[PDB]
Amino acid sequence: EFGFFDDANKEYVITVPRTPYPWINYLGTENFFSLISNTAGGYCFYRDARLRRITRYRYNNVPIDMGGRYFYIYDNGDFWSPGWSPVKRELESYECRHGLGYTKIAGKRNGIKAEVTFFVPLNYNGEVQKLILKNEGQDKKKITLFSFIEFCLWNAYDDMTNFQRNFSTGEVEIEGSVIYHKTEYRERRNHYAFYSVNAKISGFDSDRDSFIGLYNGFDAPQAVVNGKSNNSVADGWAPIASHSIEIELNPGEQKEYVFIIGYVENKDEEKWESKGVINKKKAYEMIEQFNTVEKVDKAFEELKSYWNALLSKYFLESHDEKLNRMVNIWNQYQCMVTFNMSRSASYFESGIGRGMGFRDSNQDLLGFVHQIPERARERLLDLAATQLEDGSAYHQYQPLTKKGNNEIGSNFNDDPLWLILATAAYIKETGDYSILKEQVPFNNDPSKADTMFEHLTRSFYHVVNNLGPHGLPLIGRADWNDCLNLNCFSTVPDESFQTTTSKDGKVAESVMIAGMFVFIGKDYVKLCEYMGLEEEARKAQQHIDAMKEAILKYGYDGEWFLRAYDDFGRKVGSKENEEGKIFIESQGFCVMAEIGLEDGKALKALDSVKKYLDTPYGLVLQNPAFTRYYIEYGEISTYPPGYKENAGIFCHNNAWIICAETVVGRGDMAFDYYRKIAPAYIEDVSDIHKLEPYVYAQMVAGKDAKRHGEAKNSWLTGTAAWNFVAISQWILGVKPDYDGLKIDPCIPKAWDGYKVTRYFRGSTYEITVKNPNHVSKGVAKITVDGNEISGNILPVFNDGKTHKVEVIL
Amino acid sequence: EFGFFDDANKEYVITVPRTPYPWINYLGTENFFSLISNTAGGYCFYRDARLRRITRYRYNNVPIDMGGRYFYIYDNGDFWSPGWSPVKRELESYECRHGLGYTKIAGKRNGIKAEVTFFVPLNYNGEVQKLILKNEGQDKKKITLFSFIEFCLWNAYDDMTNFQRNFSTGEVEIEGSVIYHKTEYRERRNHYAFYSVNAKISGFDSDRDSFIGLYNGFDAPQAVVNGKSNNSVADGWAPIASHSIEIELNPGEQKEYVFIIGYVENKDEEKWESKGVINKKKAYEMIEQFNTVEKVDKAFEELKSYWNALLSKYFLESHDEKLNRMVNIWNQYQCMVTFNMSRSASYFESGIGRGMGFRDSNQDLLGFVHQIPERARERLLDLAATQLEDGSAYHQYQPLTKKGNNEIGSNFNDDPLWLILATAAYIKETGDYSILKEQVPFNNDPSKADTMFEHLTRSFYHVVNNLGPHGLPLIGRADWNDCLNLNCFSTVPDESFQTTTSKDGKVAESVMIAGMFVFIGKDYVKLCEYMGLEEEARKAQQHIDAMKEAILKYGYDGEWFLRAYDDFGRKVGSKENEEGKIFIESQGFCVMAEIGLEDGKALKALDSVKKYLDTPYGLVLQNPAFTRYYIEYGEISTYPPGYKENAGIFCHNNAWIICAETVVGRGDMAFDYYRKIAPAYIEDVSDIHKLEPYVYAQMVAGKDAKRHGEAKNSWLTGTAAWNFVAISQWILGVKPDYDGLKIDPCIPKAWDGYKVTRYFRGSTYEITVKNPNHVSKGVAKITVDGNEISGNILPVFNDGKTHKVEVIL
Ligand SMILES: OC[C@H]1O[C@@H](O[C@H]2[C@H](O)[C@@H](O)[C@H](O)O[C@@H]2CO)[C@H](O)[C@@H](O)[C@@H]1O
Ligand SMILES: OC[C@H]1O[C@@H](O[C@H]2[C@H](O)[C@@H](O)[C@H](O)O[C@@H]2CO)[C@H](O)[C@@H](O)[C@@H]1O
Repeated sequence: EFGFFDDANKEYVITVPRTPYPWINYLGTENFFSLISNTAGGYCFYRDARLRRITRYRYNNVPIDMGGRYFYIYDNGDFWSPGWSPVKRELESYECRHGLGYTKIAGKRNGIKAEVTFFVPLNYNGEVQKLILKNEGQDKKKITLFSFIEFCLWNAYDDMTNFQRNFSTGEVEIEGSVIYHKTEYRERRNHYAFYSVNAKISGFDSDRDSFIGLYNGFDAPQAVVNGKSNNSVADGWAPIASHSIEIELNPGEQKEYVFIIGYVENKDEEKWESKGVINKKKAYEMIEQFNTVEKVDKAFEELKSYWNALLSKYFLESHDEKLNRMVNIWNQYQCMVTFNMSRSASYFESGIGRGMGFRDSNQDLLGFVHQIPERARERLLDLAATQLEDGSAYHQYQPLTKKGNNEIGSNFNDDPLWLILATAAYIKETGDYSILKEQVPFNNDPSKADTMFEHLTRSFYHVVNNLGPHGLPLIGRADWNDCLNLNCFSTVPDESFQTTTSKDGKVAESVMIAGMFVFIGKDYVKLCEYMGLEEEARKAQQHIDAMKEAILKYGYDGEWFLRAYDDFGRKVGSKENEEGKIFIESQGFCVMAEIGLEDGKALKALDSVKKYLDTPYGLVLQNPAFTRYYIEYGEISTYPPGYKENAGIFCHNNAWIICAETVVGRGDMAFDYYRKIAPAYIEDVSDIHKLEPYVYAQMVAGKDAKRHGEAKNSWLTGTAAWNFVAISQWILGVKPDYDGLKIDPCIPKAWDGYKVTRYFRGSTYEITVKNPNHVSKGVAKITVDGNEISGNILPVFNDGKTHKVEVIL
Repeated sequence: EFGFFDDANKEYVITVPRTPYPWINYLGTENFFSLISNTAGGYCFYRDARLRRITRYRYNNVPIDMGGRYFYIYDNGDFWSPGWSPVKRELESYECRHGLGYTKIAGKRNGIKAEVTFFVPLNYNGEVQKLILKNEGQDKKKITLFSFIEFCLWNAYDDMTNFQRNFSTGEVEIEGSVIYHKTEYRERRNHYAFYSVNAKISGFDSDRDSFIGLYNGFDAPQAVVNGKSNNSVADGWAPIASHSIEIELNPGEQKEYVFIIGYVENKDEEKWESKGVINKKKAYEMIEQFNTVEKVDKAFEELKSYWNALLSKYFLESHDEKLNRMVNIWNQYQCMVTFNMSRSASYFESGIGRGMGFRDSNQDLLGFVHQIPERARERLLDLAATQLEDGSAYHQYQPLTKKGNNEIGSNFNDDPLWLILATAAYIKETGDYSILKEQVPFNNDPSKADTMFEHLTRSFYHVVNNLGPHGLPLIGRADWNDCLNLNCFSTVPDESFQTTTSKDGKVAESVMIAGMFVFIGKDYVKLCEYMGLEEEARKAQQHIDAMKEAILKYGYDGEWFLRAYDDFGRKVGSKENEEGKIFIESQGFCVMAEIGLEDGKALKALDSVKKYLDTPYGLVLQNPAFTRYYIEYGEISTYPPGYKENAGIFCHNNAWIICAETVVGRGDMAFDYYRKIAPAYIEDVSDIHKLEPYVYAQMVAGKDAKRHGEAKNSWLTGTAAWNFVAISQWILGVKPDYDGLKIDPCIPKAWDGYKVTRYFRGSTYEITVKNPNHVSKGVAKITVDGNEISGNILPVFNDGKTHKVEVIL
């Protein structure tokens, strides 16, 4: 391990700066966003990492994670950094606390302690850094403090490619203790950035080559080495911001400073104070907002209250402290962060993309719908507005413009069903059926607008109408697995596997889409019945039954469910195949659809999953891994064995196996699968996992990889939402439902019980589950407010009170 | 100064490594290309810096220029680099010789000297590095040598943006002393790279985090610090190549090693030696090709002979050694390099672009036509094949695919005339009129193909058919000045100034295009007369005369020539304007067209140019500089004053001013303009110039900038070609022409004379010019082989002999 969980403060405490990888945190809630590592590396942006990046950051750098908010303490020739980077001189003590929306970093050297709190306050377009300098020695000290950030030229791709122009465009202004970055403000941009401190400065620097030196690195800037600022004014090349303050500290005396990285937008008419001088009124207001430590503390407390209110809708009390900290703090926090950040910027996503997946946007809603219902409803309507008339969807949704990517296009045939699933989840959470009657346009065209229920109908009948030779849905470009491309057949290195199609797409089928169709058609039929359309519900049920028969006749291999048929009409995921005899997605979604429950097919498939796909670090996508390129399969075989979609552990689809295990009533298996990938349970092998031990990652190397157990692409994935749904609804049995809160746990037998406090439709339910006879599944009795009820659906109160619920299995 | 010229060896010798900016050189002639700095930084690629990059390089890095071919000498705990980078430990001696297609770097520390010669041999797909280690001390030594390169993932944009996939794709093999990089070779790619040394190694490394360490930089890799290789095999993340050799050196003993960075392409049926093992036959042949120092020396001598033959067609003997070294070595070398490299990769061009300008290829042809006439003919035909049917051209030409960029498009209305100018230059150089009768397609469509002369006709009549209200040519998106956008009117950031047009383009005219039309229509009329089309020649002359009258009536401001009219119909470049009262382009091209020679208008315009645009470092584009954004002008006013097109020194049009000065017979002024920007004449202010003192740069900061005199965007520009044409043809007076070689010098009066040896149409002319009366212009007598001739056109011999020519002014 490299740290520990602090549950009372809801923090992760990193105690050594050399983590196996830089472990990061996110700051900001609405528009200003910051990525900050445990050594204070990273960068910030305003609403768009691609088009409004404020500070410069280099991905895949040597050394890693160089560039950030760098403070230099200069003490009589010696100099060091509180985060131990970039200087990397040994510290008496180091600590990084990653909290909810904030990060604290403390470092000590030669009797001088520096503590910095970084956070983005609510309704504020800036990152606030509170710095405490304390003299813990026995002698009076004279030191110099240096701040440093490196600006980006607002357009990351242009900033890293277009030097022939942009080496001559960088412009700054320096006034008082504020350095303003105003590149291209003179022509078309109405926005600028600033770096300020709330104290009189001894000097400044705004030219990178003056502060650092051409042949020096971040670890030893020449101005810091010499102990004084050069007072350089930037002119092209690389604009930066640096203050220098000369401080005398008596023994036991401390001083406090507030540094602000701020973003300002001006109206085109109010752009100039005079000729060539930017208007600084908004920056003055922003800086005065946080010119004392007391105001910063008030904002910090308000952010704490905001996050506490966000996390308070689902509270678990069990005997397992790791489970408690996953359910109560970190899973919900990651779900909220994933809603705030989409898939834009991480230490693996470089921030140059244009949007996120349509299916990913729908799937995250299942995770965060219980925390932000109104924003979830707005997001659902926005996603539905981009749908095409035929019921298909744009593969990439852009939340910034609320539009679909026309360049990427459509023909990912699983995408429409996710909209129905997310809408059903929203309705079951809130009970708000009115969303079905909203007027939603098609293709963002107000002229052709219909009800939201009509959008769901088109989504259902897009699958109904695009059936293949066996009656299973046509896969198209791909399904949930974006690397299963059965219509590509690509031989040329530079073409995309997802948008290049050399086949008509009339043969290749997906049984994973078939399982999704059967699973989500129940919700569609229920919504048909709510709308008063009995014939429509009957016809939809007929189609669902036909799909179920098709899955039984052509989608089962004998001991597990098949994966697909290719353009040749050959089975994918069959025991007759040499490699890839069994995939994981079809098993999970077919068992979740209750197919094979009575004849033992589902149990056989789950036993096969355990036999062939199980590892100590999770379940691999398919077995055996592909050891060569398969032109008929697409991108999946292009990876080396055990990585990404070629038999890696995709923790996103492990949650479906967890749910399916709850379906057959095996709670021990479900919780054992849950524990293998939950961050709090692998904190003890953090060195093997190598990524953050407090958030889910997308991918863990499988048993065929030499790095078996190592993670990639952390912090930004649909794993958090689906795993929270699996643990909180399927295992713990607190399930939203159309008529109310359903209680149906499936837990390990040895558990004596637990309790969950759930806020649901305007009321609080304190549900205590007991297991006197140690079973896994089956409710014997439910009592509400002292009175026995019938069934497993709790009454809806909507009275703002607390109701005691007592459950005996 | 940071070095000196070595004329006998044709090298520039850099003597201090802390040079004001990394000074680079190019290696390779046909397909394999290398950029190498004076500290051995840079990278290689195969024909395409964008899609076939072999080694990784980080632009705009901190510290600058980190990453390259890094050799580490480990001596009993100490370690250092012969290029002084990346280790940056002080050396007893350092030297870098930049030659023609090769670079030598020598470094000495603690009695150990390391000398490395880098070059790409002819007809070889690899970079060869010959390393000599010498013990110059008095004691026997035991050392370890480490090599290091960092691989790229073949697609630089993908390599720097797509970590979510490509952190799991990196693959290598290690066999003997060769490390093979084969990422995606198991897949659609049929090419791989290798790093070899011709000796048994003590160890290797192929994983970056094992050789270097996650938190270490290039300056102190952990394997080098420990003095031992880790023998790591890469698996995803960052593949690298490193050998380690343990060497014992007696006093006075030296060892020799050959390192090769090689590129191999295999046939799809011969990709594998066995399952999972790449076929290494071509790599074995390539490595055996240079496994001894003698073979490397033979290849080095062959490269030297090739480069000597390339520069031998124009040889100057004057009293000025700086002029001699510019004309004989460095200008011609830069012209050939610019033909080989287009505008793809420099230390300012990041290698991500798709091609070069159509006008830029045409203009470079003028520079290199005397060195490679056959390749110039092929390039001319390739450029003409992309022309549209109406005579317009695609703005960006892509020499790799020999096609125009359809996304960028057309409507740059000066582009077609450059094709006529380049074709006329080729015909004047070679006398080969047959190129006019070649069948050339339109829009790369063989069905619609016509003669090359028909292409020139369409180019000529595009201007005739796109005249404006005053009879001057419509400017369209832009003319030669790509930042003068009079139809854009953009208020929104992140949209191209060159391809966004909010006006119909029926008002704005360009005086510069009018001057080009008059200047190049003479050549078009001559070519019309060659084909026997008398009526066509008469009609073309009528159009030229009409353009001349239009320029005289509407293009002259009273003291100088106007620049343009905008979409409002207002004068651009007029004394009535508050800023930008005079531009430089119109003066040069109108005087070159001989428009105001008799009435004193041309002399008046040149005097105005001297009065308003002249600086000690060159001539600025326009005066006064724009101090605010002008929406009606486009990108030109978006720069800060004195940079790029906003009153920077564009050395490209200084050559046109030099030619115009020769036209009015003022040789002192022309040579004074030539000297201000010629690299050999500013080597003494190298610290101010800051870029390479042996090649031209695109841009020097103007008198309105605080960095007045500083250069940007070196090594890749049309400045070299036009300046060589200005010095060698207009000042020295050796001008190719129809019917032969014309002698018409315009030189400073104080010169006594000079001599030029010129290879022209199969014969050599040794031309001695004498100035007994000390005039600037005017030929009194010409004698060939002892017999006085009439006129100033030399006879064509085509006999492979040398002919003595005496010219008396
Ligand atoms: O396959 C599951 C997951 O794939 C995501 O697409 C990735 C893919 O994982 C990767 O192999 C490929 O190289 O890049 C794409 C991104 O374009 C997809 O974004 C998810 O929606 C999907 O669940
Ligand atoms: O203007 C002369 C020169 O311009 C080149 O275009 C550059 C331009 O200099 C720069 O200001 C702008 O930002 O980028 C473009 C490149 O797209 C052009 O390439 C040359 O042909 C032209 O001679």
